[PDB]
Formats: sequence, structure tokens, C-alpha cells
Amino acid sequence: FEDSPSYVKWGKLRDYQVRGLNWLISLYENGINGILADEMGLGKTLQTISLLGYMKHYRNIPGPHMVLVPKSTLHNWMSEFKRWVPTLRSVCLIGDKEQRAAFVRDVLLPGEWDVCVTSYEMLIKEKSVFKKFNWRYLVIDEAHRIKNEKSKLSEIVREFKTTNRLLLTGTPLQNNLHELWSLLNFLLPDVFNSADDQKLVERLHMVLRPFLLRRIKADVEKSLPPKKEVKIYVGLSKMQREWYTRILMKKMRLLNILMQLRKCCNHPYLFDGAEPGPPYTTDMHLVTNSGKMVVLDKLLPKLKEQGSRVLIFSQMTRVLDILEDYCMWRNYEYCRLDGQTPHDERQDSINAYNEPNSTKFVFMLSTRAGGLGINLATADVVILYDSDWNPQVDLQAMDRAHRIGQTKTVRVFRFITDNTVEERIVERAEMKLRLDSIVIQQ
Amino acid sequence: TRAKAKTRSSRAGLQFPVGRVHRLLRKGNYAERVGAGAPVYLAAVLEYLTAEILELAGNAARDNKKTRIIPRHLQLAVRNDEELNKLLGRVTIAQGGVLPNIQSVLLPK
Amino acid sequence: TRAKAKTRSSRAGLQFPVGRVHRLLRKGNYAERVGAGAPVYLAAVLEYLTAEILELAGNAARDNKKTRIIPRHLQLAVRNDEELNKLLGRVTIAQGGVLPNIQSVLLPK
Amino acid sequence: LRDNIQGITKPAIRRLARRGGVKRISGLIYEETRGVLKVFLENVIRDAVTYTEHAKRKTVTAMDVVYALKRQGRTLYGFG
Amino acid sequence: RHRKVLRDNIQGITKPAIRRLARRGGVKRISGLIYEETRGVLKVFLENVIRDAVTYTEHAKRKTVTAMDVVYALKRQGRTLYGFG
Amino acid sequence: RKTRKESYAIYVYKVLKQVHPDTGISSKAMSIMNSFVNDVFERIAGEASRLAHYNKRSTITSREIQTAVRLLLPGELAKHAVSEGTKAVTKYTSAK
Amino acid sequence: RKTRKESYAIYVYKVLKQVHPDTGISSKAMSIMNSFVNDVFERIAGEASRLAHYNKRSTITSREIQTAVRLLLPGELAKHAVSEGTKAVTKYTSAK
Amino acid sequence: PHRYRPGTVALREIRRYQKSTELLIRKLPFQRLVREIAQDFKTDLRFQSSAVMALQEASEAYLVGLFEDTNLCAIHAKRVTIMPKDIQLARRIRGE
Amino acid sequence: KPHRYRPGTVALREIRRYQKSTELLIRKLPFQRLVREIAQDFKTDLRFQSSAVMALQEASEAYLVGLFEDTNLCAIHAKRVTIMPKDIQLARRIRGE
DNA sequence: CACAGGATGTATATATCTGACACGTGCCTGGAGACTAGGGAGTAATCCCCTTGGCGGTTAAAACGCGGGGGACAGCGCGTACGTGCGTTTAAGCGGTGCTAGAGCTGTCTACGACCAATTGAGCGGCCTCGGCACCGGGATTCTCCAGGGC
DNA sequence: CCCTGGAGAATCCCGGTGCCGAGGCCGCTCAATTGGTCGTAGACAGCTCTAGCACCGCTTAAACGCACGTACGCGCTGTCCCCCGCGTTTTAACCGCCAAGGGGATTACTCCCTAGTCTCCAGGCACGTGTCAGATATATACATCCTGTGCA
Ligand SMILES: Nc1ncnc2c1ncn2[C@@H]1O[C@H](COP(=O)(O)OP(=O)(O)O)[C@@H](O)[C@H]1O
Repeated sequence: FEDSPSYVKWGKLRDYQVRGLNWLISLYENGINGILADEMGLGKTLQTISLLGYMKHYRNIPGPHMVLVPKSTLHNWMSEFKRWVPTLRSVCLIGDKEQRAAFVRDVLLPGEWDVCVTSYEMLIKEKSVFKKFNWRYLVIDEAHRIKNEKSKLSEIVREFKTTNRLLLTGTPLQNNLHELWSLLNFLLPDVFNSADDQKLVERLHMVLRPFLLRRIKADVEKSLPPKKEVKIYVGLSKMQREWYTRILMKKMRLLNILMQLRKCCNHPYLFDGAEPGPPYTTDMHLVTNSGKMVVLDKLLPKLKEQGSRVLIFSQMTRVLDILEDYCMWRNYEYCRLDGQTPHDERQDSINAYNEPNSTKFVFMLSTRAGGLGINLATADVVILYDSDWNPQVDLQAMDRAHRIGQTKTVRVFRFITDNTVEERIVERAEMKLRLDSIVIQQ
Repeated sequence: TRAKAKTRSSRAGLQFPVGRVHRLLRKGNYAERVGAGAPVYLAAVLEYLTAEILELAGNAARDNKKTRIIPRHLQLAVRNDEELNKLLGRVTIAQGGVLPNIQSVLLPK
Repeated sequence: TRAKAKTRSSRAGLQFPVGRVHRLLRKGNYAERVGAGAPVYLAAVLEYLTAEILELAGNAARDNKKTRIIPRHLQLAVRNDEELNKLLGRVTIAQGGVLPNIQSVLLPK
Repeated sequence: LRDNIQGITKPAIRRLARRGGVKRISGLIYEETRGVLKVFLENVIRDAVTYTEHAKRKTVTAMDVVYALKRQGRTLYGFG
Repeated sequence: RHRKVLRDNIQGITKPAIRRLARRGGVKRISGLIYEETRGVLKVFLENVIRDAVTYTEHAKRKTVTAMDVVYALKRQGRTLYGFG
Repeated sequence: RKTRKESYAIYVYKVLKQVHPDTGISSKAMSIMNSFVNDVFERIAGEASRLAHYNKRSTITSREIQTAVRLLLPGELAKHAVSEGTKAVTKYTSAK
Repeated sequence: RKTRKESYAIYVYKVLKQVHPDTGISSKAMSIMNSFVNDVFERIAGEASRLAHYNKRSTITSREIQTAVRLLLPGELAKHAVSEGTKAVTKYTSAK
Repeated sequence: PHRYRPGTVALREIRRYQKSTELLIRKLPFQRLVREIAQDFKTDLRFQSSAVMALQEASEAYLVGLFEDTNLCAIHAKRVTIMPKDIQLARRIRGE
Repeated sequence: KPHRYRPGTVALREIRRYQKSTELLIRKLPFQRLVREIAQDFKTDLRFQSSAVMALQEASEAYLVGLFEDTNLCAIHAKRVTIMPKDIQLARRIRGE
């Protein structure tokens, strides 16, 4: 099927989505369940909509279909459903006890619907009702949620009786081959059992080529100039050395040695008693006794004398609070995004930062907050204060700014404290990135 | 030959482990020498007390429309009986609750 | 031959019998074995408690202008000290009387 | 042997109350005090006689009384 | 330097919780001063029990307090607890 | 194969089946019953040991158990338990 | 012939003469002090034996005695008693 | 004719009795009471004098403590006179 | 105009409801935080089993319920219906604390 | 002041579901059978002490009655603090990541400290005896309470 | 008026008695010293599984805060009866003494009970496993309370 079907409304499918649809059709005809990994920004939802519309239209086989999406994407999925292919009938399940009961008794039992869109929490709550019916296609968006066994969602989703299955994700491999095996075992319980060049690489490619489709965003637009990764090493200050040595040797309660060396590489003031006395001043005390703060204080004014518009991704909200104090001291306007920021406050902050003429300079983001949204295309510089164990999580934080709207190349500064646990962390991240590249990219 | 072994519990007609009671008495540092009738007597007394408390607990469970004994039923049985209340006066039963008891002055009238 | 006998009490610098304490521990059915330092530790503790009680009783008796300590003085000393009172809270001293207290609401207006 | 509880007399109850530190006494408290003393003594004497019967003796001793009081939680110092 | 405290842990024992305990106890009306006294008595009781349990755990040369240690401490205090050992 | 833990659960279950045939018990209730049996055992054994010490004897006998039962149990329970123990001892010493 | 009765009387008298040199004591107070010493001995020894049973060890040691003293005596009394006992143990080890 | 107001003699007797340390119950009536109570359990019982004296000491101490608690209850109820309901409340809170 | 119960009907209803149940009335995580904070003073780097905090909560709740029963008895003795710190202190004094 | 009706809380059946109880199986370790040795206690007999019974004289203490004041108890008013219902807010509870060491548990080896036995001599308990503290009585002082200028 | 004067109670200072605490003496039994042994606990090593620490997302019950009105706590009065102080008579405690016998305390002897060993085997653990009893929800039907209303 080299052309878009007739049920599509408001737009013709392009080459990548039509060939993805052909791949999905071939996979269904042969009778296997697969993973679509076209990366965020290649119309995976549009491909799924085209697949379901084709299933309803071309063959007279409409039936109970379940689309599992994160709660933050239910509205967008339903809007796309009602805007692209209105012929299919869709419902969404959300709300507290009374609303859920009303909705199920209204629509789910009579079953005039064909496709249902539900979240993970609603699936756990409503396993009793969602279990009874037969599902001919189970679509799961952001499949990295069920990447781990012994998890309740993965157990419940395996418990369902489905004829076919289909996974949607961007990063199937993050930490090990065990999670890829978990996804493949959910898809094909019999085909993939047990445990998972000549002894590697080639065997993986041959086995996984018919069960996967990965597309790098390079053959579609041929734009968005590539990144520039610069690693900045810091020899942290004397108080940092003193605390690091004290923690390494060993009256304060201290249990997680690794997560004490972590923040110790971030800022000593996080510990109790490292701060000075009851003056509690906030002027040049923090900058001097933290090497990363020194480098940041030297670097940001240069960016401001130039393009500015920097993004700072950090792994601790306490560190973000210290950075907020520093920005206030430097008389820098900013905006802070965090897990504690209410959802209404998040969107207006994003829009204010991304407005055509904003005075806001520094945007502080915790790396694991939000997700798959936040189009900070107008941003210029990405600065990672800390790096986590997931290179793909770091890369996602990097590509939040790296979006189709950006016109100039972006630079990513990664801060590393030598002879600390930061070296191990970055080594692990690089090794995992290499493994993912050698397995999937080719 | 060797005659068939018979448990001392079977010999006394009890349902409690006379041999285990003797072993615990000897290993508990109560005296250096233990008589033969002491474990039998102690097992009989323990069996009687267990029988009493379980009689009351089953009675309290039956009229609550249940077939299982739960700590609530055990607490209800231990209370409402004078002698067992004296025996277990300073004992806290987990997940037992308290008896229904409202003072007369607090009643509305 | 053997050297002149030297008491364990004098070896530890105590006034209470380490040997008698050791014998009582062995014959008291507390454990199969008893270590060497346990009698010394226990004798020291007993000596300290006796010394504290006797010092308080002697101070009280000197307040009363006597030389011999009596049960009244012992009761006064025990009940006028918070920690000793807590230790001996559930003990009755024969012929000791009670501490003189009168509730302030009973005093003349 | 009867009526002997009335030997515990009103002046004696008043003396005990004064040592306790009470000022005014109601007239109905004497009967209750006699009852309380009766139950206390009955418990103690029951335990003491049980110790005596175990000892295969016909004489109750201060040691028996002290052991009974101790196992009732009311240790006594001064009699052994 | 920017941090703040949330609330004292004795205040985590809330007024509605104390009122529920009083309702189980059989109490109809409660003064507004009862909550501080209840917190104080709870604190004293917990301190005694936890001190004895820590003494037992130290004697065992362990670094984890155990339900058996709590039961032993309660038995020493005179509050035998059935259901944990 | 964890190390063996001893409990009176099976004997409690047999007594329960004798007393109430069609009835059961939960896990927490069985834990409570085991604790009750252990506590009663400790009380009786301690009192018997102290009786033997007071009488200056190194043997714990059925007489000590009987006197401990009288001292610890409240009245009607004491006399019924004494009857039960006497019955059991007579059966044991008359059979074998 | 009659038997002999043991007591702590001479040791109490020695401690009294060490503390208050010219202060005497009567028979009733002597009996009270003897009973007090016996009661403290019983409490501490029982606690140590229970500790040994809980930890499944057959010996009563200075560590167990120290733990029992911490469990029994309140506060300052406990600290000073522990100091005295440790001092005695050190002297006995050194001078043996 | 001099006459003290109703209550000064009560405070005088309170002071003198809290300062004294002798027994406040007649010994022969107490002995008759003890023997009469003991006749119910076992007959042909003989007592040592020390046994009766110890019983009297314990009984007097128990009654003194009970009366102190009763006085506290009467003060709580805004009264100076002690009453049987005060005694009952004290016993109920003590646990008897 | 809206329906309203008299001051004391809901109290008796709650008394019956909580004398019917066997649950734990204190909040689990706040109680755990209190226990950890108290243990900090006695020794640092202490760990608690999850059963230890449960047993502590059970004992504490039982003790508080008994204390409230005695407190209510004292309040009734004082010709009152409301319990007060005076009643709590009297109960503790008579019980020996 | 009864009563009826309305609003709300609560008991009652009935159907669904799930995880925990009750069962079964296999193995092993702890109890039973048989036997022998040694000392703890049962038994008989003797001694002497300590309990009981009685009697008489002294005197303190109890029982009885009387008169008066103060404290308990019922009633009345008030104004305040707590219960009740509603609306907002928060954090508890549940479900996830992410590598970690850490702490408890079990198995083995090996040395030293506690037991056990023989010998001995020196603390220690019992018995006399004597002088100084406590007791008791008596006389000369301060303190305090109660009536009256309504002293 | 609050502030003297009696009057009783407590306090202090001396002097004679009594008995009980302190010291000294004898014999004997228990504790110290030595030597030999072995099993108990310490030391170490390997393994597994909970547990702690810093975060995200979501849901929802419970906590918090507020305003109103109503029982209720608390103070103040009046009354009357019940308790207390005091004097008088009566009773039984208290002390001392004597007399008798039961019973506790001791000793010597003997046996029968219990401890200790070696086999032997079955009862009692742990580990799987499935099915039913209790929990939950839901819609009923029923019981309790409260207020307006003829009584006024
Ligand atoms: N109708 C469309 N056709 C092709 N590309 C689109 C379309 N709509 C959006 N995109 C591109 O896709 C990117 C985000 O993709 P995504 O939102 O994952 O698509 P979908 O929601 O269809 O899966 C945006 O940057 C946008 O440029």
C-alpha cells in the first residue's frame, strides 16, 4: 500500500508512515506482534490510527481494541482519533469512582464502542471489566513502563487474553538485554523463552530485524544541525574534598555512601552543618566552595554576552533550589520545572519561556520530570549539572531542546568531577549508550 | 525384638507433646532434675486451658456468623469471662479491639 | 606448696563476697555456666547500691539527731530520692511510716 | 468464730485515714474499708496456706507470708 | 541556603486521631487541651519502650530492632503483647 | 529449607477439632494461641522452680506443678485443671 | 545440731563504716538491708538468665550483667553502677 | 469552756500520725480476724507471731496507700470528705 | 433549614463505630517517623523491622485507650461529661506513673 | 406537649472474586525403648522450742451521747468553648527507577575459659559479755489557735 | 477594725534506767590453689535478601480551617443535716506469769527414682497446591432522630 487510504481526513500520509503501515500490515498477516520504534517525532500515533482505520475499513473486522497511553496523552490521542479518522468509534475511561462507574455502565457494558483509550492506573483499577472482553489488538504507548517483570502492570497486561499485540516505544534498550527480553516475551510468550561478529551483533540483528522497526530522524527532514558535546572536568573545592574524604572514611547519620558521594560532587551545603552559622548569607559563599558552581558562574555571563537561553538539567530538586538561590543573587530571572510544580503552572511556565520575546534566561529542569512534551526549540545551550545512569534519559533531556523548530546548532556541556563516583557514572552511561547503539542503530 | 513405640501423650490420653514439654523443662533452667509426672501434669493443664479459651472463642465466632476464629473473637472470649480476665489481665491481644461499653450517664435522655 | 590464699574480693578491691556471689549464681539455676567477671561486676553493683542507700539514711539520721539508723530513717532516705524511690516503688519497708504531706486544700483558709 | 471483723474498729480506721492524710470521713466508709481489708487478707492468707500445705507443715511462717506478698506484687522488707 | 522544616513528628499524631482513640475509649466531649497532654504521655511511653528495645538489640550486637525485642521490652514493662512471638 | 521453628499449632488445631468440629482459625489467632501457651508455661515453670528452691529441693514434681497451678490460676479454673492433671497422671502411672 | 544462716550483715556493716564512720545500725534495719541485697541480686540475676536464654548462650557474662543493670536501674544510678562494675572488672583482670 | 473548731484536731492528728511509725490496729483483734479467715481454707492452723506481724504491716500499708488515693479522688471532686464512691474509683483505676 | 443532628448524637455513633472495629487509628507513616526520631536520641544508624513499628503502634494504642477509659471515669466522678488534663493527671497518678 | 412525616444512617440479601487456609508428600532429627549407676529424698526416730491456753491486775482506748458549725448538695444563671457540617488543601498510600553495599544467617575450625576434683586454712557464723545510746519522766520555755473593738 | 489575752500544745533541757548494739573468742565449713579437659563460643568466610536514599506520577481519603449555635462548665446562694470536738462510762487490750504438748528441726539409713548412652524410627517440620470463606459492592428495606404542628 504505497498511498494513503480514503478514510483519512485532513492530510495525506507521507512515505515513512505509509511504509510503516505496510510493515504493520505484513506483520499482522504473517501473524506476529511487533515493536514500532520510529523515535519521538515520526507520527507513531498517526501510524497506529492508520492501522486501526485500515482494520475497520478494508476488512470487515472491527472489534474491542485497547490503546494504553499515559494519562498525559489521553487528550491528544482522543483528539487525533476524532480529527484524523472519525469513522472509528472511540471512548476514554477516566475519573474517580462515581465517574468510572457511570462511564462503564453507560458505554463499556453495552459495547457499542470499538476502541478504548485507558491509562495505566485506570487499567489497574478496572482490570475486572477490561479483562472480560476479548481484545483483537492491544496497543501500548511508551512500552518502557512494562520493561520490568514482577511489576503489577506487566503482570496484569500479560493476564489479558488478546489475539494480537503491538508495542510503541522509542528506547527499547536502556539498561540490559533483560528488558528487551521482557518486551519480546510479552509480545510472543512461546517464541521468546529462556534467557537471551558471530557470537553477538549479527545474531541479534538477524533475530530482531522482523520484530522491530527503528527510524532515526535523519532521512525525513535533513535539517536540525547536529549537537556538540563538550565535557567539562572540575576539580571541586577544599570543603568538597574534606566532606568527600570524611564520607569515604565514614556525628551525622549516613547510610547510602554512593548517594552521599553523589550530592557531595554536587554541593556540600546539602549536608547538615556544612553551611556557616546563623548569618545564613547568600552572597559568594556558594559559588566559591563548589567547582561546578564556579564553572557555571564563569560560563553563563559569556552566554548572555552572546546567545544565552540556556537549559540546566539537574538530578536533585535541592540542587535546583540552590541554583535558584544563585540566580536570585545574580539578579537572573528564571523558571523552574519540577515534579512539585502543579500541572497548570507547568504549561504557562513553558509557554512564557518559549514566547517570542522572553527575558527568562535559565530554565531549571529535573531530568525525570514531565516527559515527551516541553518543546523548548528556542533554547540554545544545554548544561547537565549531573548525569544519571541512563544515557537515553540524558539524551531525552538533551533532545527536549533539540526539536524540529530549532534553527541553530546546540551545544551540550556535561560536568564531571574526576576521581569520584561521577567517573563511574559516566563510564556506565557511555557503556550503555554504546551497547544500545551497537544493538539497535544498525 | 523391639516393641512398637508409643508417645507418652498417647499414654496419658492428651493432645499435647509430653516429650516436648519434658525437653523444654529440662532446657529451661528451672531445676536440675525433673520428675516424670510433671510434664504430664503440665501438658494436661495447658490442654484444659486451651480447650476453655477455644470453647469461648468458637461460641463468639458462631454467633457473629463466621466459621473462623479471629483475634476479635479471642478478645471477646477472654473478656466477658471473669476468671480468664483475671488470668490475662495485663495481656494485650493484637487486632483485638475493646468490648462495647458505653457509660449510662453519657446516654441521651 | 601454694602461696597464701588471697580473696577475690580483695583482688577486686571490694567489700562484698565475690566467692559467695559466684556460689549463689552457680546454685541458683540461672545458667549452665558462669563467667569469672560476672561475680565481680555483680558484687560491685550491690556494693554501690548499699553505699548509696546507707549514705542517704545516715544523712537523714543525722538530721534527726541520732547515731543508729532505723527503718524510719531508711524509709525517709528511700522515699526522698526519686531514683531509689522508683527502684523500690513496689516495696514496703516495715515500720517506716510515710512522708509528711498535707494537701494544700486542707490547710486553714 | 464470727463478727471478728467488727474488731477492726472505727478509731483504728480513723487513725489509718489520718496517716493517709484525710480530714473528713463519711460514716459509710467504715463498712467498705472492712470489706477491702477482708478481701486483701483473704487473698494473702490463701496463698500463704497453699505454701504451708506444700511445705507439709501445720504452721504458717513469716517466710510463707513474704513469699505470698511477693507473688502478689507487694514485696515486704524486714521479715526475711 | 534555602530550606524549611515541615512539622514536628509529635504533631503527626493528629487531633482527629486522638479523638478517634477517645471515641474507642468511650469519651463523648473532649477539651481542647487534651491533645498536648496525650502527645506528652505517648512520648514518655514510647521513650521507655524504645530504650529497653535498643538495650536488647545492642546486647544481641544487632543493628536492627526486632518485633521480638519490642515484645521483650513490653513484657519487662508489664504489658505482655500476644501476636508477635 | 529454613531452620525448623517449633510451635504448638498442630496441638491447638487438634484441640479445636475436638471442641468445635466444623470451625477453623486464622494465622494471627494461632500466633496468639501459641503466645498464650508459652506465657502460661513460663508462669507455671517459674513458680514451680521457686517452690522447689524454697523447699530446698532439686526436683520439680507433679506436687510442685499442682501447687503452682493453685497459686497462678483463679479458683474454678484451678480446681478443674487440678482434676485434669490428676486424671492424666493416674492414667500415665497405671498404664505404663 | 542447729544449722547456720548466711547473711550480708558484716559486709553491710563494713560499707557503712566506710561511708559514715561513727554511725551504727540496728537489727531491723539490718534485716531490711539484707532483704534489699537479696532482692536486687534476684532481679539482676533473673534478667541476665533471661538474656542468655533469648540469645541462646549458656554462660552468664559481664556483658550480660551490664545489660541487665541498664535494663533494671534508672538513669544516673545505672551509669554510676556500670562505671563501678567496669572498674572492678579492670582491677580484677589486672591484679589476678 | 475552750473548744477547738471542727478540723484543727484532725490536722493535729494527721501530723502526729504521719510523724509516728507504730501500728494503728489492735493486735489481738487483728489476730482473731486472721485466724477466723484462715479457718475457711484449712483447719487446725497454727501461726508464728512473725507471720501475724508481717500480715499486719502489709495490711496497714495497703490501707494507707488506698486512703491517700481516696483523698486525691475526693479533692478532684471538689470535696474534703472521703466517700465509698471515692474508694471504688481508686480501686477501679488501680485495677482491682 | 438543612438537617442537623444535636451536639452528641454523632459522638455516640462514632463511639459505637470505633468500639466495633479493630483497626489502627493512628497514621502509619507519621507514627514511623516519630519512632525513628525517638530512636535517634538513643542510638544512631538504627534500623527498624516493619513488624517492630506495628507492634509499637499496637501497644501504644492499647495504652492510650485504657488511659482514656480511666480518664472518662474520673471525669464522670467530677460530675462532668468532658474529659480534661486534670482527669488525665489523676488517672496517671493513681495508676502510678 | 404527643405525633407524624421526612431525612439519614444502618442492617440485609445477593452476586464476584481472591488469596490464605487446609491438605498432602517427603525427609530428618528428636523422642521412645532398653539399660545401668548413683544420690536425693522418703521414712523412722529423737529432741527441744515455741505455740497455745489460762489467769489476774491496770489503764488506755472504745462506745455513747450531746450540741453546734461548716460543708455537701440542689438550684439558678451565664457566656464560652466544643460539636457539627461544609469547603479547600495536603499528604498518605500505592506504584515505579536505580545501583548498591549492608546486615543477618549459616557452616567450619580452633583455642581458651569454665568445669571438675583434691587439699587445706582462714573467713565467718554462733556464743558470751559489757557499757553507752535511746527511752522515759519531769520541769521550764515558745507557738498557735480562738474569742472579742461585734475586746 | 484586726489585734491582745488566755489556754492548750509543742518544744527544749536534764537526769536516771534498761537493754541492746558492738567487741572478742572458737571451731568448722566453705573458698582459694593446682592440675587436667573439653566443649563452647569466637573468628572467618560465603550468600542472599531486605533495606535505605534520592526522585517521579497519580489518586483519593483524610486533615485543616471556618462559622454558628447550643449544651455545658463554672460561679454564686441557701439550707440542713451530718460530721466533729468533748465529756463519761465501760470494755477489752496489754503485760506479766505459768504450764503443757504439738510440731518443727535434725539425723541416719535405704531404695527407688532420675540422669546419661545407644539405637531406631515415626511424628513433626518445610514446601507445593487448589478451593472456599470472608471481603466488597450494590441495591434494597428498615429503623432512628429531629422538627414543625396542632395542643395553647
Ligand atoms: N500530520 C503530520 N504529518 C507528519 N508529521 C507530523 C504531523 N503532525 C506532527 N508531525 C511532526 O511530528 C512531531 C511530533 O511527532 P508525534 O507527536 O510523535 O506524532 P504523532 O502524535 O502522530 O505520533 C512534530 O515535531 C511534528 O513536526
